[PDB]
Amino acid sequence: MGELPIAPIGRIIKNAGAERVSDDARIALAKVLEEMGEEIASEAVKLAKHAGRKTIKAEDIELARKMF
Amino acid sequence: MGELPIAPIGRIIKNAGAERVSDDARIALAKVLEEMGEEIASEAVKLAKHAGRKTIKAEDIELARKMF
Ligand SMILES: [Cl-]
Ligand SMILES: [Cl-]
Repeated sequence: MGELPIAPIGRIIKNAGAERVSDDARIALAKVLEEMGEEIASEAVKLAKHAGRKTIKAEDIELARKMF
Repeated sequence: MGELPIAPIGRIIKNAGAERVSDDARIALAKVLEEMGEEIASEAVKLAKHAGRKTIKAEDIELARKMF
């Protein structure tokens, strides 16, 4: 948790069509995306270990995302 | 799209327990999180306009996340 920088998150909300954005909404969306990222990456670690690898690959992320 | 920097995404996957991460998995998870962020923020813009505001607030992000 707390990995994403806040300035890029406000650009996500502006690019989605917001006129103005509070810094409290940037912190809220960063928390949602870091939680979703942790859930998908923990499934991807298990998929890589099931495949016999130590490296997480794109295919592990794509398959993990389909579990959600 | 393309708002999130790639280095913080690799920290999400390492913090979730990966030993090693390919730069192709960092690009893949960034794409997933930017898509989810756009969907949640577009719903939050509609909630703010329904409330009569031009500013997106934390409560708009939290309510939008419950629609997913
Ligand atoms: Cl490996
Ligand atoms: Cl306002």
